[PDB]
Amino acid sequence: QGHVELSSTLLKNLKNFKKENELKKIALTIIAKHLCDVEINNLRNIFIALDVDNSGTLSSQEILDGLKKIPPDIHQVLRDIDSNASGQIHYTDFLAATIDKQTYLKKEVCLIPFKFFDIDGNGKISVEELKRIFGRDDINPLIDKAIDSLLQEVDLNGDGEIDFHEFMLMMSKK
Amino acid sequence: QGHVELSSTLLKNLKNFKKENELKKIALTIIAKHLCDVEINNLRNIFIALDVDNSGTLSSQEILDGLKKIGPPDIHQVLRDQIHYTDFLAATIDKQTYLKKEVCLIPFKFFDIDGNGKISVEELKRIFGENPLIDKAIDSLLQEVDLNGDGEIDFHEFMLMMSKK
Ligand SMILES: [Ca+2]
Ligand SMILES: [Ca+2]
Ligand SMILES: [Ca+2]
Ligand SMILES: [Ca+2]
Ligand SMILES: [Ca+2]
Ligand SMILES: [Ca+2]
Ligand SMILES: [Cl-]
Ligand SMILES: [Cl-]
Ligand code: NA
Ligand code: NA
Ligand code: NA
Repeated sequence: QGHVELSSTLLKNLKNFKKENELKKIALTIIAKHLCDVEINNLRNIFIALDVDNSGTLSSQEILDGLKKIPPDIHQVLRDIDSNASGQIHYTDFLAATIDKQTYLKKEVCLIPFKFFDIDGNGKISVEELKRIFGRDDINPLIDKAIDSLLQEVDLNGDGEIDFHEFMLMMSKK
Repeated sequence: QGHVELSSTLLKNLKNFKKENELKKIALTIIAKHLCDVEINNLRNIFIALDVDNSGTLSSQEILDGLKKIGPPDIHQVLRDQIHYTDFLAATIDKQTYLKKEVCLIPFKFFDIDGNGKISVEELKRIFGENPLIDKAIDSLLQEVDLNGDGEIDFHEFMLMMSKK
């Protein structure tokens, strides 16, 4: 009542995606590819309304025209999309970046990327398995630094592996 | 062909292909045939690496042996249901690869015989090749895809059919 805030869940997630850790971003992409239309219905409807040229992708102009036809945080998102390979955000990546914890933060949902990452099925993501998510396990000191930084942040018990409880906690954060 | 990238949706896509509407299945088959090396290289590298007998087809044992070589009752179901190179490609390509205007315009234009921008019932009949069930299935497909109710499928409706899950 009076002057209030009805914040956009879709925009909050969209601006937060880039800054999420690299494991969470891939887990969110896997989740987005597995959720059915009933679970992402609001995001699908918005994407269709914005995708005026039916390209299956959104440009910065389509997103900008939507904030008009229908802040520094949203302006940075537009510049981040302009800077990527195609100058666009594909449907799947848009869903990954906009899906909310209310939808994804559930054991049944997070088990989808977790089981995929856990190659041997021992309930833990080893350093080798973790490296295999991002690139070839044969080829770099920058890769080792990124893995070490990812492990510090996620491997709470410091046993050099990622269990399901640690995976759920990381998925909830930020 | 030695180093490959396995997607989280490869097996799920293989299983769900038969369940897709018939126009989407043909559109994916046409798309699979046109996608450039860079787009299909990886899926081709998986197929070849799994095709141990050089028959240009994949057996139930071949797929299971591959997953084992790398390191799911849904996977066992598709396994019980050969698979040629083109059909494997059509059934494994993800939206990030096929859901692009330039890619989807290829089957759309092939289906749009008169080039008017819409796929008609008569164009649908030609795609699918006396039986009342054919005309019924075409009508049930048209009503699911024809969002504006004009009796025809435009590109917007075709793109929405292509992204639907
Ligand atoms: Ca677009
Ligand atoms: Ca493991
Ligand atoms: Ca741990
Ligand atoms: Ca074979
Ligand atoms: Ca036509
Ligand atoms: Ca129509
Ligand atoms: Cl269009
Ligand atoms: Cl059908
Ligand atoms: Na990271
Ligand atoms: Na659904
Ligand atoms: Na259209």
